Amino acid sequence: SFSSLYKTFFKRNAVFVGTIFAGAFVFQTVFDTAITSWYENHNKGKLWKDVKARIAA
Amino acid sequence: AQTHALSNAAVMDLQSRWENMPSTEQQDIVS
Amino acid sequence: KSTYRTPNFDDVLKENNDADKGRSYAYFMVGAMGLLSSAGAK
Amino acid sequence: AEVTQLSNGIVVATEHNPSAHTASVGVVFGSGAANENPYNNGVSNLWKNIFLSKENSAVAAKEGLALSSNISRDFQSYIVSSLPGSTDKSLDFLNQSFIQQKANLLSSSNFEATKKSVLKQVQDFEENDHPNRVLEHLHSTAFQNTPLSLPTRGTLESLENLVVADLESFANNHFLNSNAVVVGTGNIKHEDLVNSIESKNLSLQTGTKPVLKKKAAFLGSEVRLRDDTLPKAWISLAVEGEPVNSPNYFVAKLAAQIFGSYNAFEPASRLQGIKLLDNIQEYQLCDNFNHFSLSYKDSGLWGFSTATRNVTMIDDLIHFTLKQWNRLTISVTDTEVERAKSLLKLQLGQLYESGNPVNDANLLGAEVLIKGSKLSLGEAFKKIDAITVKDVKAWAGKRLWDQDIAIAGTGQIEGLLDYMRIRSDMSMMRW
Ligand SMILES: CCCCCCCCCCCCCCCCCC(=O)O[C@@H](COC(=O)CCCCCCCCCCCCCCC)COP(=O)(O)OC[C@H](O)CO
Repeated sequence: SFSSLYKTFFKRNAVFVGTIFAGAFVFQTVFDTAITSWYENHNKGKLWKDVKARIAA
Repeated sequence: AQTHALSNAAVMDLQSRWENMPSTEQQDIVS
Repeated sequence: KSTYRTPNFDDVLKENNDADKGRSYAYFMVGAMGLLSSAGAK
Repeated sequence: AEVTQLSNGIVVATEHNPSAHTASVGVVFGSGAANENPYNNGVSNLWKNIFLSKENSAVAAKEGLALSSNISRDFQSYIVSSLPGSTDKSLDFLNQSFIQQKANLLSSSNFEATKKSVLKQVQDFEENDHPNRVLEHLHSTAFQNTPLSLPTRGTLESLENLVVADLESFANNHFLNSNAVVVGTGNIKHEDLVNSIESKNLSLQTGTKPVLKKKAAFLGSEVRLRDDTLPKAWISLAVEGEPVNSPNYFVAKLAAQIFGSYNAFEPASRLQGIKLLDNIQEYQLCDNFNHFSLSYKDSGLWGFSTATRNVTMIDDLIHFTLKQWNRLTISVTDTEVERAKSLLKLQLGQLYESGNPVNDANLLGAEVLIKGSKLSLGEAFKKIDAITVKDVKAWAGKRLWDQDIAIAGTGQIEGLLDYMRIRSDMSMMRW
């Protein structure tokens, strides 16, 4: 299934470092966002986001 | 046909493997 | 047995491909490992 | 010079050359060291010695002719040289040798003498000849569990487990009419073209060669024969090559010729060549180079060999050679390609122009047993000139960049990094 389209992508070395670092940055950003979202939605009421509405009349 | 001291490489080659040897002299050796 | 009679290694040998199958897998994993190490270091 | 072809049950080939005056006619069989199981290894060598042993007196007594033989991987050849006017005698002797009858040639005393002579010869080869030993070990480690790795002379233990049944079985199973040609190199015009094909003057036992379950393989296995008694260290490297009848044969040959050979103890070899020679001359690392591009009917082997008195410098030599191979696939100047093309033209000219009828017969049979007719030297030169930098770069990228390699060595190999350091040096470098 590993066609020439995917085979060609495994030969660049001078430029691959920059794009791999950018991909690592994007992955860490999305991972941080996902973990923050899961920590948010695993606990409701205790957190300070909804106490504003709880005290609201 | 009327062999004598028939103990050749095939005799001890048979025990190790059988499918790898290409089925074209299996009939010869069994005969 | 002489040196030419190589001992059997079938216990760990895999499908008779010996091509980019293993190479691409290993390279992709180490690329991911570099990704994670770089992210942690940053 | 020209090539002729024809066939009726068998194949007959002839390359007339009136300049030479040493006519040689003999048969060639396309079944050698690659058509024998590991438990029956030296049967072909025993055949060669048993045809070179006893009737060599009869050939020189009854007539005049020198008979030779050669087994390389599958080309069991039995050439019978002679004078230009005495070819029919050679053909008649060959017929009385093979087709009828081989019973007299197969006796107890003659076979025992041949057996002990072959044992002594193989022991002497295994004792002294180191580079050939490492080459055979490279072959035996690159093709593990495949009918292409076992040596062409027979492992020591394999000789004494076969007497008359195995030899006759090999004769009845491989000496057939399907994989046999009758070369005619020398200065014979048309007698070979007519006398070879007759009503009954051809090899008996019509049939077919047994098929092989496994074709070939190549895995990156390492083999070491470390022993500190020897003074030097012989190591060889290899990669997967190409078989005969492929549109990469001459590109691979040119890639091998690019780096060429080298010999530090010759004043004419230290001042030519390409960069690694300059990088090596500064410190005395190596002595010999052999960039070989071997090809067989199943698979090939494009490699490298050396031998160093220095033992601490093995790692540097291997690293420099691998770095140069890496540089080959990215940046080669057109001058390098032109020089390699001229050198390869000269090399093939020497190989195919030698006045020996036996060598020409061997090459003719080798190239006719796979294709059907020999590829003439003019066409070879034309297609060599067809090669350019793009083709060699493409082939190098396809078959060298990050590919599985096989290693062998013997002698003082204490300073050789085992497998990962050598393999890593093909892609870890900045590209
Ligand atoms: C717990 C112990 C370690 C703690 C941390 C250690 C901190 C210090 C780290 C010191 C360097 C180690 C980091 C990884 C080094 C990778 C290996 C390396 O660079 O060395 C190779 C050196 O490789 C080369 O010479 C070629 C590659 C380099 C050329 C490309 C350079 C690209 C840019 C480099 C930027 C960094 C420059 C400084 C490098 C030190 C040796 O292998 P080889 O390719 O030579 O193979 C061996 C062969 O048989 C003999 O040569």
